[PDB]
Amino acid sequence: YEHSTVMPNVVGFPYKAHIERPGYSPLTLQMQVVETSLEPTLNLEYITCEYKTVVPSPYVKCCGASECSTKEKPDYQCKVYTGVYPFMWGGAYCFCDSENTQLSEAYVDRSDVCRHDHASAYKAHTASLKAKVRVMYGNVNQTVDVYVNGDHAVTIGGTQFIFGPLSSAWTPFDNKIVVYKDEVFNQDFPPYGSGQPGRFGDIQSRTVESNDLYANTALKLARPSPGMVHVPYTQTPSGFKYWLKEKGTALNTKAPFGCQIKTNPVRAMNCAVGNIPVSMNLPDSAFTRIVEAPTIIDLTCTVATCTHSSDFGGVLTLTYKTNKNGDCSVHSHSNVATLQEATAKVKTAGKVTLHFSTASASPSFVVSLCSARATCSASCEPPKDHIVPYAASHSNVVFPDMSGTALSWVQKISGGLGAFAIGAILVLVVVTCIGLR
Amino acid sequence: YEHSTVMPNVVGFPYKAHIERPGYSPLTLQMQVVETSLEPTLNLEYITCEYKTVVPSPYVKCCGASECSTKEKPDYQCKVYTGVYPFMWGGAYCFCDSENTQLSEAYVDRSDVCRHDHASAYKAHTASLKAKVRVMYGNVNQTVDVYVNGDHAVTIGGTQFIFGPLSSAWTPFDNKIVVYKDEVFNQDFPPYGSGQPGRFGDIQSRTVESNDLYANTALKLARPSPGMVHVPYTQTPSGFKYWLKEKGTALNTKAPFGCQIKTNPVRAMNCAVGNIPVSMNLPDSAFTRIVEAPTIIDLTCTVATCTHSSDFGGVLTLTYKTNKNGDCSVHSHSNVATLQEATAKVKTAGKVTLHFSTASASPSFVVSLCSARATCSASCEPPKDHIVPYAASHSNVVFPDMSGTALSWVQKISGGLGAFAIGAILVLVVVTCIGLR
Amino acid sequence: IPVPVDGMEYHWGNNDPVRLWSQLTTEGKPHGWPHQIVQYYYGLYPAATVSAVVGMSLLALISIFASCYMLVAARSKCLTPYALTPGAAVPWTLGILCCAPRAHA
Repeated sequence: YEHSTVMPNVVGFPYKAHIERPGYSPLTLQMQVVETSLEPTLNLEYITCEYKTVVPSPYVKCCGASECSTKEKPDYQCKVYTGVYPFMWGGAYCFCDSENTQLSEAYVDRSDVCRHDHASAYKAHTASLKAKVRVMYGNVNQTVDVYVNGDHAVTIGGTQFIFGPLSSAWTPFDNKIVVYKDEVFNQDFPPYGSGQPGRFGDIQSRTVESNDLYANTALKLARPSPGMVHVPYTQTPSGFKYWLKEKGTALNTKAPFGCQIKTNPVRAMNCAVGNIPVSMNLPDSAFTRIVEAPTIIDLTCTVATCTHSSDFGGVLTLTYKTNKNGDCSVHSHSNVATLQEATAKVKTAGKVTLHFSTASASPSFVVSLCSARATCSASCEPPKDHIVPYAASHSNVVFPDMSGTALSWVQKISGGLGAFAIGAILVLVVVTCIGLR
Repeated sequence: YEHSTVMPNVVGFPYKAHIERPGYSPLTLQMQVVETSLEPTLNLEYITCEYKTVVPSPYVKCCGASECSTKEKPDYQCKVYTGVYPFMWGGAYCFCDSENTQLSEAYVDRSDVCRHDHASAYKAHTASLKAKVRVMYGNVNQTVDVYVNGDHAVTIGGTQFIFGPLSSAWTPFDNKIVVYKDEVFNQDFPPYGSGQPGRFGDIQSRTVESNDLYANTALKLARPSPGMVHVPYTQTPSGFKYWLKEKGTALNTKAPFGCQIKTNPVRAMNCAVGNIPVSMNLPDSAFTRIVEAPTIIDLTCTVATCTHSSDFGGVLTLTYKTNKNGDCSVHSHSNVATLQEATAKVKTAGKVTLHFSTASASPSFVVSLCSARATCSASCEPPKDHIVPYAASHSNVVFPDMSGTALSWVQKISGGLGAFAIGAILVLVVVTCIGLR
Repeated sequence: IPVPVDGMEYHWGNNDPVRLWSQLTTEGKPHGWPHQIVQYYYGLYPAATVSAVVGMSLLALISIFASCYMLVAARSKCLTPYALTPGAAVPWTLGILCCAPRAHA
């Protein structure tokens, strides 16, 4: 039996589908989500890690002429000097006073260790949902991992479920993201091969193991001071390190909708956004024959007390009259209130209690006990805490229903004004009639 | 020095960017594509290869009663009969006359060899350009591989090029494709677990090495004919084989825009669609000082002959007056013409010859020798071959320009009628005038 | 096989594919007499050429009709006052400059 319904994509919301197949007792199937991983597809644009400046020992070919021997290493700089007098310990480095050259050379390379300390710069475009869902109908008390796209078809002890595409496609990850260790920053990294010295990605590698190492870092050499053998260079410090200090707020601390962020298989979890359409197929065995399903007559509501708190702050007692005992489904058709129980026991005595949470001062809903109905009402009260450590257990519907105390006053004044207006128009039309004919 | 331009994504089109840096001699930077792989992302929905029907030898527990021992092999079918009389050569098969059973069983399995024959059923969604570009400004004559997505910044001897996102996102691959050996069909394969016998996907392996094998094939046994020990079965022939015979026209022979298709890294190459924006940053060393570049004065066109053929069928000679000898850029600012030479050699004699292709009977394009300008014109003729073996070397601009013979005649006719209309207007105005005052 | 300006690619047998291209080679005459220049363009986008030529011809005819319609209206306004009571036209001394001399006179 095909049934299509939509659940709010909110973790820990005890949703209760109420299927009513003709010829069988109404069946309530309670189910809720427990975690919704949202993995976005990734492409590794490039990997950045702190550079390491290699400076081979200067080659001083004194009273000769060393020439600038160019290379192709990352940001390789080769500078040849003249008229230098190295002063190695213990006296002059060689006989000749002048006409001596130092072949200074330096170049950049990936840090000796950044297989452990790199910062990926993925580029994520497409999302892909994945949710763990708990379903309890009859007695299965089962949980299953599913892909919310409308294709994966899970089966839970008979009944087969297919969760449709998410109502929305909002994704917290921007087009470009950066993943360092445990955070996913919404940076806008420079295009590969165009990093600037000092900012992010001054040193860019195509992949952690590959060796291209575009290393624009403004490495500039300088003339060694007289009487020494240094190889001075004025390089702009690590661009990656300055990124660490100026990283800014990560996405883990500003993801909308309380989207918890995990890193290794980069994903956003528990994103309370949109609704999940679900299609279910049920074998007849899951249902109950009407004849053996206890019937109910003289159904009524009696709300002992209702406090529209975040939790189940409302208790209502249903007075009924049945033919036998047993158990069967109970549901509230309207969403202004949500019931804690899903199936209630029916005894000979016509008294069944239920707990309902609500968010309206004067709620009303059609309670469906087993098979009958009862238009329900309540004069709910507000709680006084201002703060609670548990999520909301009631759809945030506040617009009261007709016949409530607030609107009953509105209707009273509206009716009085309407009667006054109706009186005025009746006299006016009467005067018009007698004035015409 | 930033400079942003757009090139046509046509293989072998000698595009010629012309950068005018004030305070420097203008530099013509010619560049052309040589191959544009268009690789989309894939998701291996499943694998289909010709099935094989395993039929274990019947277990005739005659002189007794065998029971149907059910299994769970792909499309497993076990059948048990009664009152059968095998005749295994040399006489009856057991001392009974009747009361014998044959336990026929048969099931489907992937072919012995389909690691070499499987036909993938990928599901490609997103594209990813990748192009090889050859650029020769001044003297570099270099070729580079680049990702055309606006994020790859290739450096070519100084200058930095970034090939922005492709103007058009058109992709020859539909949402669902099929790759057999060397062709990529745009089939619409059934989703996993829903194939039908005879057609594509009768036997669907989730992966070449994985073992699930949903092989719905309507395997059906039949009662063995008396007096023999065969195991009859009626199975719909290989659904994969039927697809091979009736595959139809592959995408390799109907891809739009002449897109050649390669399979292994499934991709469409040489797709001549859209425009590739190019942003280039250059070092001032590449440019040339004005004080050093030769100066040009009194520039004027003269087209010896223009035949708007596919190749460079138009020759124009520029007469000028310089102060020294050297080389510098030439470029046609308008698009109705495309020069073959990029940098022309300027000599003391005021005569330099150039070749240009076009597609307009009366093109008008202001060439730019070195640093000066000269409006240009020609009375082009059409060629007579009807067929050529090389691609067009001119942007397909056919609309003529005013002052052309075709436009001059309509200008002549339009002006005469306008003067006639104006004269009538003046005559009427005077007539109404003298009537009023 | 058709070979439009974009080009075509045939793959006879196992031989490697070959690509051709068709040039703009219409019949008729290039720059020259209009009755020969529309022919040169007729062949390049025949539908566009015929659509343009009729559009030009119709607009030209409308302009000519408007001018003639304007001229006759001027004659009507100019000749009505002179010929209401009297027969007089200043016999072509002032019958020309102002309006149509075509009065019988």
